[PDB]
Amino acid sequence: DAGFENQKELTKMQLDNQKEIAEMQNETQKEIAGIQSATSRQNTKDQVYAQNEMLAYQQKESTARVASIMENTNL
Amino acid sequence: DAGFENQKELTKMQLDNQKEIAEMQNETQKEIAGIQSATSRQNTKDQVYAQNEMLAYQQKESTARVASIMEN
Amino acid sequence: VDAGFENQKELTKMQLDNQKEIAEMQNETQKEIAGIQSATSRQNTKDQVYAQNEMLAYQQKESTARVASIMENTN
Amino acid sequence: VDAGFENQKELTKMQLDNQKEIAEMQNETQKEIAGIQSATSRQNTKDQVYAQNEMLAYQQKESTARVASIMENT
Amino acid sequence: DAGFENQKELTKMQLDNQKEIAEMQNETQKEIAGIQSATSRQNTKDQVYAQNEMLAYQQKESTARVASIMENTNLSK
Amino acid sequence: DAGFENQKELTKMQLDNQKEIAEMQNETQKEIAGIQSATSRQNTKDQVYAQNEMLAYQQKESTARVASIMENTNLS
Amino acid sequence: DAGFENQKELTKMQLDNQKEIAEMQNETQKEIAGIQSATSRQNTKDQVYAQNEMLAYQQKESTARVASIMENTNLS
Amino acid sequence: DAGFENQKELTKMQLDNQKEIAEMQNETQKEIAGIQSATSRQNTKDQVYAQNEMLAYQQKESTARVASIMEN
Amino acid sequence: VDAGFENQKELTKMQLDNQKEIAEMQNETQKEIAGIQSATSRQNTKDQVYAQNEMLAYQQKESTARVASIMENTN
Amino acid sequence: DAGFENQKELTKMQLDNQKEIAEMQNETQKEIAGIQSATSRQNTKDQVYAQNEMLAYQQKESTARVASIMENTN
Repeated sequence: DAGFENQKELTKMQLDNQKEIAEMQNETQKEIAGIQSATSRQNTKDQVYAQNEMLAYQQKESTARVASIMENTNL
Repeated sequence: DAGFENQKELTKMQLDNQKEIAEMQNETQKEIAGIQSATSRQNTKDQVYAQNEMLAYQQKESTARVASIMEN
Repeated sequence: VDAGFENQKELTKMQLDNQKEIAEMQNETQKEIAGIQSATSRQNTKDQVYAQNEMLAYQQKESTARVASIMENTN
Repeated sequence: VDAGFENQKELTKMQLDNQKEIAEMQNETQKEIAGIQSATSRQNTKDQVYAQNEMLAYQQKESTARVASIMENT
Repeated sequence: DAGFENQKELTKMQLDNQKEIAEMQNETQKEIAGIQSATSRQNTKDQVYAQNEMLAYQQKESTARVASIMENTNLSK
Repeated sequence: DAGFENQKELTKMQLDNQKEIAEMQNETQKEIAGIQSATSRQNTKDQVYAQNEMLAYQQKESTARVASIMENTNLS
Repeated sequence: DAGFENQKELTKMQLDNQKEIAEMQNETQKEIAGIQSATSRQNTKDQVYAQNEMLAYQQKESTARVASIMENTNLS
Repeated sequence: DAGFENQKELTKMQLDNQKEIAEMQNETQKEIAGIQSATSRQNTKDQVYAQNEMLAYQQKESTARVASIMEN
Repeated sequence: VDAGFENQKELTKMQLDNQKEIAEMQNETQKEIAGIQSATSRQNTKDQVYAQNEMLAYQQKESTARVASIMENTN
Repeated sequence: DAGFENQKELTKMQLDNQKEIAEMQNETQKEIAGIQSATSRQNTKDQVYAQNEMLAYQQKESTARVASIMENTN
């Protein structure tokens, strides 16, 4: 049955091709997920930058306000 | 039956290949969901950082205000 | 009693079982991913409402104080 | 005499049953996922409106006190 | 004839199966849409509850302020 | 052509089934879009209710504030 | 061949049916896009209604405020 | 083969039909994208209208505020 | 040779060429739609931040005046 | 077998075509992701421009107020 070994060769060609295509698709999808994640992270960092830089100033000012308030309250 | 054992072999080869492809695809989908979840969680933490850090200060200032209100 | 037919039936069952097994694995994967998405969304929500919820008792107290002063200054 | 036909019929039937069962399983899976999404969305919403709803009665009473003051001074 | 009646039965089996699968999918899609709609509606009700409940209070207060303002204004015109 | 008319019959059975399936799918999609639209419209109405109900009060109060402000500046 | 022209007829029936099904799907999707668009436009109008109705009042009140501020200054 | 010529003819009919159906679907998706774009642009204009109309007024009021501020 | 094969090869090439063309048409369509979505998103964003950006210079000027005033009213 | 080598040529033609199609799809999807990313990044930059530009001003003003306040509580 040369027919059988031949058929096995053709079948394997097809299966190997399908597996290669699937692998490239999976890799593509993971790369795209990478890009989406990187973009989302960088976006979030850019968005929170100002509130994070204002933080220490707002804490300092709040504390000064409390000191003032309590001073006035006592007298 | 040699011929039937042969057809059975080819069939099994195809079925194993299809199953392997499905498994790699499923694993890919789970890894992507993992990336999306980690990204979403970290974005959320980054976003709520400042309000969480202002918490204790806003509480102390509210308390001070209450003392002042009750005085007046 | 048809050997050829029993053979065809066996091969057919192999393919159909494989297709079913693949379907089951895909469905399980989809359900697990939905579980991940759910867990993440819930934890995100908890993280977001944390500050809100923590300020609640203080805001109620301060509102009560404002009312105390308002009513005292009325009549 | 129609044995070949009854055989082809049996095979076709096996395939069709299998397809219908797979569709049924996919459909049930989608329904279950929708239930999960709905439950999560409902609970998220409850968690979000909690603070609002707890402040409500205070905001109403403070408004009423303000009104009493305004009307005295009017 | 015989082969044809046979063939027509096989064909009909496939067509009926495909139609049933399509109907099951349509019903499933509609059920899911019903769940999403009910959920969205209930979420919206929960969200607008507080502002709706503040409405009458804000209206009464605004009216009070208007009365006070207009009085304070009219006393000098 | 007997066999050919039989062929046309089987073929048309297929074509009609496919057209019926497609028609029912299209109807389903339209119904779902109708539900989504109705839901979105009602959600929107519920959300803007308070806003809209406060409108006349806010306008009246604003006009009052303007009268007050202007009276005070044409005082001093 | 007569067998040919017959086969061509069957083929044509199939192709025409596939084209018709596709066309009805396209029309369905366009109708749904039309519903989504109309719903989104009306939602947006409902949402911005209060904003837009308050606009003139906020403008007049700002103008009054500015006149007040200018009056209360002592210079120029 | 005359049979081959006929076969090639049926094939071409099928391939052309598939290409036309694909073309019609693509045109449909693009028209829908056009509708979505036009809708989103108009929604955005409607939304920012009030903002943009308050601009000149807020700018004037800020300027007056500055004149008051530096006078004390 | 095998003329039947040459025929078969031609038919197969017609089909493959067709499939590839259809795939290219779809890829190009998806890219054009991405272009439309991006241009729309960019213009929407510009329209949205217009007011913000136009108030910037006034808010900066006013803040600067406030700083100077604070310095003058500080002992 | 010449017949086998022929079938092998047809098979390979089909498989190569399928691989080329998949590659073109993958490339297209990557390109679209790139457009979406560039767009989202530029949108974000446009959005945060104003608050970033106000930052230094708000910091200086905060410092001034704090100095004033602290001097006053003494």
